[PDB]
Amino acid sequence: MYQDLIRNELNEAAETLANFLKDDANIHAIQRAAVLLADSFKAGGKVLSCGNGGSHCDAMHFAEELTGRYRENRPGYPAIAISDNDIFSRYVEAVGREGDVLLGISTSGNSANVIKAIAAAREKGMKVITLTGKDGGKMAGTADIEIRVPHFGYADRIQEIHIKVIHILIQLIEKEMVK
Amino acid sequence: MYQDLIRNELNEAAETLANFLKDDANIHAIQRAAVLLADSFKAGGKVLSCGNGGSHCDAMHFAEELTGRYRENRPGYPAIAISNDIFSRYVEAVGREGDVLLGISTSGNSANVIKAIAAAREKGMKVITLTGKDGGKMAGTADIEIRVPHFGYADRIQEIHIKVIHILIQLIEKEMVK
Repeated sequence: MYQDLIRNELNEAAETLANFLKDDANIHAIQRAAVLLADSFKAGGKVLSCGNGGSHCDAMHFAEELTGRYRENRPGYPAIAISDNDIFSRYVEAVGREGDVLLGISTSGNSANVIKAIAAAREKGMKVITLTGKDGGKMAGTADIEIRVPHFGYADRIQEIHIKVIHILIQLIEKEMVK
Repeated sequence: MYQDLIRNELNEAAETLANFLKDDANIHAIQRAAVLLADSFKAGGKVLSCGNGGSHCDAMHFAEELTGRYRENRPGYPAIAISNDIFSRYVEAVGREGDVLLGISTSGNSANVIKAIAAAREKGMKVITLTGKDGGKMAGTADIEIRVPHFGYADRIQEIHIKVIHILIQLIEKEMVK
C-alpha cells in the first residue's frame, strides 16, 4: 500500500502525454525542429545541446545519438552536449558558428544558463530550439521553435515528455538525412 | 510532413504506459523496490546503479537525486552510478553486503549488467532490475524485476523506466521520513 501514489503518478503521466498529444501545435513544433536540425547538418552545422538536472542527460543522449550516426564521412561533430551561470554560454561563444543550432532544455522556462546560452546563440547567428514546460517562463518566445509541455507542477512530468520528444526527433532527423 | 509518424509514436507511448499501468504486478514491483532501497539506506547500505546507452542516463539521474537528498548527516553516499567487466569490476571494488545493484537493460540482455549482477550476488548484494520485452537472459536473476511489456525498439521502454525512477524517488522519500 503505496499503490495509490504509484498509479497516481503514472496517471498524471498519461494525462500530460494525452494533453501534450491533442494540441496540434505541439505535434508541429516537433516536425519543424527535426527539419531544422537536419537542414543544419546538411549545410554542415552542428547543434549544441544543454539542459540542467535531469535535463542534462536528455541533452547528452540527444547528442550522442546524433553524433553516433552522422560522424561517418563528415568533419567535426554533428552534435555536442555542453559539458556540465555562464557555463553554457561561454561554450556557445567558444565554439558556436553561424548556421549551427542551440537545443536548450528547461522544464521550467526559467533556467538562467539556458537564457544566457540563447543570448550567446543569437550573437553567433545560431538558430535556437527549446524544450520547455509550464507557461514556458522567461524563455517564452525566445526560441526559433519552442516545444512546450502543458504541465504546471514538478519537472517529472515534463522531463518524461522531453525524452519522447528527443526520441521522435532522432527518428525524424534520420528520414530527413537518408532523403 | 511527418504529422502521422509523430502522433504515431506518442500513441505507442500512451499505449505502453497504459499496458504498463494496468498490470498490478508492475505496481507492486515498483513498490517493493522503493521499500527495499529505503531499508538499505536505513541500514547504512548504498545502491550502485548502471545501465547502457540512453539507460545510463537514468542511472545517473536516479543516483544524483538520491545522493543530493540523503547525503546530509550520513556517511558515504547513498547512491553511486557506475562509470564488459566495466560494471562488474566496480561492483567488486566497492560493493558491500547489504548494498543494492539497480541494473537497467531495455533488452534484458546486456553483458555488462549480466556480469554486474553476478558480482552483485558474490558480494551479498540485493539486485533490482528495470527491463523491457520478455526480460532477456536476465529473466529471473534479480530479486525484483520491473518489466516493461514492450517488444520493439528501446525508446518506449526507456520512457517508462524513467517514470519509474521518478516514482521510486517519491516512494523512497516517504519511506525515509516515516
